[PDB]
Amino acid sequence: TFQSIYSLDKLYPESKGADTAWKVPEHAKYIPLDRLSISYCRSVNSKAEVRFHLASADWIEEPVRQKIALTHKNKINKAGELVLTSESSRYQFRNLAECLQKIRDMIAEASQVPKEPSKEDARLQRLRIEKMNRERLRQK
Amino acid sequence: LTYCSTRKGKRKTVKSVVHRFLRLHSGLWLRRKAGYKKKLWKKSTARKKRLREFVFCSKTQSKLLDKMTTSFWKRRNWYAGDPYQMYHDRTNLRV
Amino acid sequence: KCELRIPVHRRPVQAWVESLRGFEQERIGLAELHPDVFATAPRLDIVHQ
Amino acid sequence: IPEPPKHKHYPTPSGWQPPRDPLPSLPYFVRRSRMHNIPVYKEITHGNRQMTLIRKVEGDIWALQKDVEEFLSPLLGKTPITQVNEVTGTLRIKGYFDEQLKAWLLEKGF
Amino acid sequence: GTSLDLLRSLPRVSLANLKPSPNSRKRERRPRDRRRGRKCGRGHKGERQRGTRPRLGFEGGQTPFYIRIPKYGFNEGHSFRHQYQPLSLRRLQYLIDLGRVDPTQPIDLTQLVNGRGVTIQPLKRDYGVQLVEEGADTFQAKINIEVQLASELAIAAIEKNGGVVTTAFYDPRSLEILCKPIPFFLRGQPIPKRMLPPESLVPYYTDAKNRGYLADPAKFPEARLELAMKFGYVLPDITKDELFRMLSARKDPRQIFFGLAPGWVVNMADKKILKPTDENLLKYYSS
RNA sequence: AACGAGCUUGGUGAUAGCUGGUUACCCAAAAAUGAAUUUAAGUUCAAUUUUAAACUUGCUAAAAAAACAAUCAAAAA
RNA sequence: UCGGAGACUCCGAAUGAUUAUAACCUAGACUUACAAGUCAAAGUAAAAAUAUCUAUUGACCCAGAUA
Ligand SMILES: [Mg+2]
Ligand SMILES: [Mg+2]
Ligand SMILES: [Mg+2]
Ligand SMILES: [Mg+2]
Ligand SMILES: [Mg+2]
Ligand SMILES: [Mg+2]
Ligand SMILES: [Mg+2]
Ligand SMILES: [Mg+2]
Repeated sequence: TFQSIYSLDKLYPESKGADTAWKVPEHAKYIPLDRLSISYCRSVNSKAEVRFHLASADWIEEPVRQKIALTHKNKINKAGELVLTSESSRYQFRNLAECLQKIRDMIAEASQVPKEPSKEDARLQRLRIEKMNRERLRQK
Repeated sequence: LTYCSTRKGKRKTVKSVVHRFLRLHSGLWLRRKAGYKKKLWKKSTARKKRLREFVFCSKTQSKLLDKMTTSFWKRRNWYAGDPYQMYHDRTNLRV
Repeated sequence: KCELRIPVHRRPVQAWVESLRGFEQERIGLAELHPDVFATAPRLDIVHQ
Repeated sequence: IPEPPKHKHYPTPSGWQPPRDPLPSLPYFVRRSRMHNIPVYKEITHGNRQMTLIRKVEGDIWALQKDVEEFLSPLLGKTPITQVNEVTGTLRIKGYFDEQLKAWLLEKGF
Repeated sequence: GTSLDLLRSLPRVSLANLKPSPNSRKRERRPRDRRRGRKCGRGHKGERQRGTRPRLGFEGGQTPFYIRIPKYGFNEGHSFRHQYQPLSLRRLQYLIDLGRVDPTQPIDLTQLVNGRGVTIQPLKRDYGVQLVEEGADTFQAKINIEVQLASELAIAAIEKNGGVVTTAFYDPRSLEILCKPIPFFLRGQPIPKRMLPPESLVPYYTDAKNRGYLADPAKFPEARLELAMKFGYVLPDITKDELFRMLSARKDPRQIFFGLAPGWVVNMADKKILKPTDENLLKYYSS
């Protein structure tokens, strides 16, 4: 085993272990893939879909599960399993990455409190006027 | 054009083309708009916007440049991170 | 017999082994010639080429 | 070119499938290329004439033409225009049907 | 066959009977007949007919089209740009399927070229092979592949199936020997050292996420795990895998070939390897 | 033995948008308008023409209605 | 050389004044040998949408300037 002056052992003396790089981190932090159910359908390119039951989603914190459900109830299937899909690439890996990330965003946004809503856009402004107009209309 | 050079006996590239035009492997040629750096203070904003763009060449102009450049300038170049990576091919063209 | 492997679908060609030692020694053995060498499609343009 | 290694389950992840055993009993045999692929190639001339050609045909090429004509007629709705090069042992078909013919030849086991 | 049977009946093939393939040749038109003689296709009297018309790109005297367009740097520095002959995972899997690459052994540029999987031209600025994301889904092979450039998604395919992907820089002199080893051994010169990447490439090959050969070994675990979470797969334990030594095998940063040190000489005729005993040369090579 | 600048050899097969010439048969298709140019005794481009290939509507005609015998043109034939 | 008017005869120009200052990006088109020159939805961004008439040209090379 020829070892040059630039061999990784000399460059990084602390991490001289042969299996240091090829060992698996302890982890324990994370989305349990086993809990989720992942089905790939080709719509001539792939389309990913992740369907995990909210009731059986013990990994998710129970209080936050309540908040996520109502906030995005539309995405919740009739059986009660959140249904989320993405179709933006030919590689199931990248499409799947979108599916997983949206779960993280939903958990993060639910866990965190967006104290400031600030202003609304034109679409919401029109809806607010419509609701206000209806309220005065129902005089009886 | 040098059709047969004395030392090697090959066709010679015209370097006036190499310094003005870009060839995509499909056969298209790119060019700038003449005067895009000239007298900008009297050109309208819409006029300047057109000049900044890169423009294609016709069949005749493309045919000419292919006669004035050698095959080396008509090969495939596998540059990592190339900003012209997607433009070297024609897609969904029936003709 | 062919030392190399003949394709299964093809059947080897055969020839009559002869000996020049004797005038009447016309046939003394049998041979199996590889089909892809001795049975290729007849094309006279390649011979011309 | 190494002889392809035996695999437990066919087709391989790439898609390659070896010739079927026993061999087909049809009058014509289509041999594989030295890279162990079906000799079906998309060709083009003049920049707009699209064709597909079978190259390593053996036996009675005329039977192959008749079989291909029936196979491709329902899809197009017309009898395909074809050329039979007896000397070269090739069959030429107008238009690109590489995918359809490769599977069609795969079923027969050629 | 039936066609072969016809030849038996026909007369003997001889040098007289030779015929060119139909339509292979063309008639060469000469100027001796009315259609092709007289003015001989050159028109009336004039410059083009005297044989002395101007050069290409000359538009009569107005400023030519090719000279009147601004010079731009489309092609500037082209001869020094780095080229990596890309390799997709479809081609990799296809090569492994047909037995033209040995997955059990470590993979390198030499074994890609040997199996004709890739074609490399060092004289045309090729600096190696870049793995590409095309074909990741169909890729279900565990292999230790060394490629000069890698991609995020390409790494996922190798890692998910339980494989090792590493990126190493080969300088122009090193690459030529790597693609074409045998002739170098015929030259009789000693094996050379492999220079480190130039300043421009130093950040890339020292980066853990890019799986650089000079990257810190300690940071690999974390980088692999983050990628594993991103693409929704669980890291496999390579150490438990029986072929841990083979997968983990990595050549020294100054080595062109795994099992050969710089400064050695290979004698194919005698089937021997010669190693210098001089202390001075050993110092230089060890560096 | 014809000096606005000798003659001989070499450069040299000088160069000529100019003049002259450019050798068998047969079948077929086939035009001097626009632009730029020390350009108008030239060349280049458009337009025309032609050989091949691809696939599908084209020519004459084209009612009403527009913009005013034309520019445009729908079912038809 | 360019453009306005008349049907070749006349007028102008290599623009000036007014301008609480006029973004970027991008469907489809006009014009046209080429080169040049025209109009513009959507999207996005400043601000609280088009500068104002009359009309106005000069390529490449190569030298100047600046952060
Ligand atoms: Mg000739
Ligand atoms: Mg001039
Ligand atoms: Mg190459
Ligand atoms: Mg005319
Ligand atoms: Mg003149
Ligand atoms: Mg002239
Ligand atoms: Mg133009
Ligand atoms: Mg808009």
